[PDB]
Amino acid sequence: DVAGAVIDGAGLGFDVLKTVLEALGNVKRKIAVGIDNESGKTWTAMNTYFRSGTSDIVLPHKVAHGKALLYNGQKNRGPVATGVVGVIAYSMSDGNTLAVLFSVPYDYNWYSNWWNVRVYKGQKRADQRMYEELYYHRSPFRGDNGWHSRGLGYGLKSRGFMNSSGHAILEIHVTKA
Ligand SMILES: CCCCCC(=O)OC[C@H](COP(=O)(O)OCC[N+](C)(C)C)OC(=O)CCCCC
Ligand SMILES: CCCCCC(=O)OC[C@H](COP(=O)(O)OCC[N+](C)(C)C)OC(=O)CCCCC
Repeated sequence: DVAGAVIDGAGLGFDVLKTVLEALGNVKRKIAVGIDNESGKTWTAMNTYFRSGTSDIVLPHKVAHGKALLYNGQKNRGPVATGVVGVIAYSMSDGNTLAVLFSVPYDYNWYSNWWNVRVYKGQKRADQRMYEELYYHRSPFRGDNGWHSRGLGYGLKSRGFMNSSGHAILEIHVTKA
């Protein structure tokens, strides 16, 4: 149950993500991400894009049906405080791309937590344009400490939860529609 590892899908839950958060230690903005693949298809790491912050974790290479991937990120430790904001892309065995947005901002006087999930037709790389589409134009969800469900097309749907604070968790279950 460390970031960069793949666990039994059933084992993913809040406490696992809070354990991931806690290992990043004391930093004002960080996120632990859990994505449970019950899509009925194998995913293969494509990449992560960071609009703000970083991760030192390498995306788990393969996430089979029934596995969850664990991942994390944190703000930089430089002088110009940013948050942790980005997009993870996995290719699915159907030839399409699973994309996940997270946004844990620094200055909560102006911004709040957001996340999103979407399947892109075909192979697509996580990048600035994908972040923009996902943050500004694809009805992202609030990190409002509630669950949000959404049909993805392609025979798939998602159910996910993000909390509202600067120490963030994001848990997403991708299942069959
Ligand atoms: C305090 C007003 C916020 C102005 C908007 C902005 O771009 O600042 C937030 C920015 C990015 O903040 P971040 O929390 O990482 O993300 C804002 C959320 N997004 C990127 C999703 C819009 O953080 C900085 O660039 C620090 C200010 C520059 C000092 C030289
Ligand atoms: C007393 C402050 C009033 C509160 C400001 C506010 O409601 O924030 C709106 C917006 C936050 O909007 P955003 O994260 O872009 O919109 C959330 C909705 N989505 C995710 C769909 C784009 O922030 C800004 O762009 C301020 C720019 C500061 C420049 C100094």
